Amino acid sequence: FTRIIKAAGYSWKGLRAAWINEAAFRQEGVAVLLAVVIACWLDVDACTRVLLISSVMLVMIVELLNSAIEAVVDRIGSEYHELSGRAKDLGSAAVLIAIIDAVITWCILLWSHF
Amino acid sequence: YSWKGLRAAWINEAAFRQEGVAVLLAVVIACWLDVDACTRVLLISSVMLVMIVELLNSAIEAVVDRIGSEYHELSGRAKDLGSAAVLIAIIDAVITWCILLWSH
Amino acid sequence: FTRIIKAAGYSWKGLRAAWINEAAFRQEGVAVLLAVVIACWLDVDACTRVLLISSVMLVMIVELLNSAIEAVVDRIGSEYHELSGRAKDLGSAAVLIAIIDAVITWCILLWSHF
Ligand SMILES: Nc1ncnc2c1ncn2[C@@H]1O[C@H](COP(=O)(O)OP(=O)(O)CP(=O)(O)O)[C@@H](O)[C@H]1O
Ligand SMILES: CCCCCCCC/C=C\CCCCCCCC(=O)OC[C@H](O)CO
Ligand SMILES: CCCCCCCC/C=C\CCCCCCCC(=O)OC[C@H](O)CO
Ligand SMILES: [Zn+2]
Ligand SMILES: [Zn+2]
Repeated sequence: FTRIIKAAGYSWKGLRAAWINEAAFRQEGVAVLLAVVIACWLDVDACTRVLLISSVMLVMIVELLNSAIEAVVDRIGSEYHELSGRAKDLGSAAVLIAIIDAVITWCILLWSHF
Repeated sequence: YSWKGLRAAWINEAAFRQEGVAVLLAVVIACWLDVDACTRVLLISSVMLVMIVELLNSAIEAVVDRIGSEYHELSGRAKDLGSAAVLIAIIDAVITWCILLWSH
Repeated sequence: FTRIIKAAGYSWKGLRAAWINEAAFRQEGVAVLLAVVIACWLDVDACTRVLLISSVMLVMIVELLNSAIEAVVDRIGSEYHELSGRAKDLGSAAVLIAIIDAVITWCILLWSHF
């Protein structure tokens, strides 16, 4: 039961680390937090409201996992000299697909609002 | 691969079992409630997302442990970043269930 | 705007790599355009059309993050000469749950529409 408070602190510590270190996290988080607020104040149904929010929050989840992968690569880079960067490319690709998805979700749903 | 990973996640990780139960409860409750298709999908997939992220989080932790059990700044950062992603998935899941059930 | 062009180039470098390296991604890539076409060809509402696409997109995202983890393990595997499959299994386990989710989504939604 106390493992929750322990894991909560780690999560909060990871959020700060993401925010402090990753620049892509800060900019995306801004556009994400903006989108979340708008979705909370639109004239739409629950299914649409959720779809707008979740597609946007997915960008943050992927970006957080991308940063974790990059931190792993950096850990390797401190002990090893050659870095292909292939792992960071795949992580950057994953964030792109998540963003494109969020763009599509919003365009499609708002085209019903119109 | 796939099943070997699900078997290892269920046996060793405890939070994964609390999501596995939650997934079944999600599916059960989503089907027992008189809701539309999109709502039922949203209740299920939002919970399964938490599991998906949890699996990826555990995978990242495994790599870190393999690099070494040695305490480094980037080793703990990677684990905290992974742990943070699982949080957002849960937050997303909680928000999802709220909006859908509030409208009921 | 200079960072964006570089980040996108990384993402494209990551996608171009995933397409050539893994055949699983090629399959999922085909499925996406197929899902988009099927979602648009069918006369369905916006909420469902989004879920039909987002579910398949999620698989491609999880695959990319998995391939990123697989790449890190290989960089390590070359240095350590060890092959512990904890990471690779958990990564593929994640993709499995994603695919299962995509099937449930397509079932529940299309079962309702027809
Ligand atoms: N090698 C390391 N270097 C630095 N910090 C580390 C570390 N290993 C663990 N930590 C720190 O301790 C915390 C707990 O480690 P870890 O996140 O792997 O536990 P966990 O709660 O996920 C247990 P389980 O593997 O059963 O799920 C991490 O979030 C991190 O803050
Ligand atoms: C059809 C009209 C309405 C369209 C509605 C679309 C909504 C998209 C939702 C979320 C954005 C997710 C990605 C956020 C990316 C943030 C980073 C960014 O764009 O940064 C630019 C910056 O200038 C670089 O320095
Ligand atoms: C209506 C509500 C609007 C709310 C505000 C929304 C603003 C942002 C929207 C679209 C820009 C999308 C730009 C996408 C650029 C992707 C670049 C890329 O590849 O990024 C990889 C990433 O940096 C690896 O970490
Ligand atoms: Zn763990
Ligand atoms: Zn952890």
